[PDB]
Amino acid sequence: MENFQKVEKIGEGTYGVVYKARNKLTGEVVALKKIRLDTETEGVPSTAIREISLLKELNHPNIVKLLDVIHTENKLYLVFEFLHQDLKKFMDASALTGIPLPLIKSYLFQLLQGLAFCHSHRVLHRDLKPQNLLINTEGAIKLADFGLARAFGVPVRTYTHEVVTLWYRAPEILLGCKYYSTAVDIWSLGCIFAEMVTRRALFPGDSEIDQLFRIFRTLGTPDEVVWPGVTSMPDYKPSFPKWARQDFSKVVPPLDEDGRSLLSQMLHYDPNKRISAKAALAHPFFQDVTKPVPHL
Amino acid sequence: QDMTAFFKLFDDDLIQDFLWMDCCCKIADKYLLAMTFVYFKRAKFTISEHTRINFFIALYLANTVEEDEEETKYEIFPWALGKNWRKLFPNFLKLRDQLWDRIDYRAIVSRRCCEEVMAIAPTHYIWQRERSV
Repeated sequence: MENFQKVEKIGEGTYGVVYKARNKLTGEVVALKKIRLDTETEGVPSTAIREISLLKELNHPNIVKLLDVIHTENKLYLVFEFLHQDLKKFMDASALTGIPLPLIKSYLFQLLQGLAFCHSHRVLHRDLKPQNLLINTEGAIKLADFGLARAFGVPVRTYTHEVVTLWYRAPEILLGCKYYSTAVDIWSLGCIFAEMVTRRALFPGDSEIDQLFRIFRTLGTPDEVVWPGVTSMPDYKPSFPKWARQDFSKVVPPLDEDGRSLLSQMLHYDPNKRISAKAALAHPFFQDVTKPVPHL
Repeated sequence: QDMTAFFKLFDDDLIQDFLWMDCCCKIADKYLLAMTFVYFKRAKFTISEHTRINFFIALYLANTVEEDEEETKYEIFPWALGKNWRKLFPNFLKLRDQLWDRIDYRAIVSRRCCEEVMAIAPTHYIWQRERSV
């Protein structure tokens, strides 16, 4: 309870129930995330443990701040800083008008900063999608929902492939080759980058094989001259329909030269050749970058 | 070396049997066995609190944090609770959550900290539990 009262319910999903709560007397708004305890055990889910443990050691202006953890035997509340809305709702709200390129460049810049911070601290987010990206009224965007996030410093750990909704899942994970690392997060941002320009999902697949097929028609069917070990991959099939690569204005018309360049680098099939967040921050696509204010 | 109070647990009979059971080191890796010591010091456990149940809840917490393969760590439930583990593990997990609260939710252990606590006594056999493929 304390000073704060729930003012409205933001959303309710598998993660739990997220409320918008505010304080009288001072005027502090916070996001109150109630965690759904396990069925058999009534214990804290592994996702909540990882999210809280990771966000407690991660402090960055482009990463959502964990304020406090209310821990009682029956309930578990997560107090986050409040932001206006997620990126997806903003893209849907701008679907007909369009998002100005300086704002797109700004968002991508900040996202790459926060992602670079996570990667330097040996942390994978693994769930980069527009609804997990929160924005405010003053032009800032932050990474949120670290439920599927984890550290990768410790060697030979077991990993999973249920990482993110298919639309933003890297082709390395789709082909079942697990051992993946930082590159998959970059891929997601690459997809989100395109979705910010055209206000339309780049690879809208309904299954793993469909997701792969859409990625193929857009970027060309991978061979071993572009991806050295693509044919020896567990879920690779020789019956793959071969498509040629498309030109990047037939893919994303409003971009400029440096724009297609960066997007082409972020969507590299080979994870070893895919750009890092740090190297992306030094790309010639963040030269006149500024921090415009969005109209919400 | 605080580690002495960590090493007494690994002279226990049923503990050694638990290690012997985990051949592939799926839940009792050297890094995991290092993280549970980190948890012990972070919780500021007294010599009094170096129980077997605290070792198991700390190990389970370590698996919860660093291992995505969620099902193998369930093998911990019998050794800590007995043959009636199927009706004793919610309380075990409650104790894990209590330990997680006690360490102020700093369940994340960097590799550097693991190498530091594995450097005090490289002689001990628990650090040769390497895992491969």
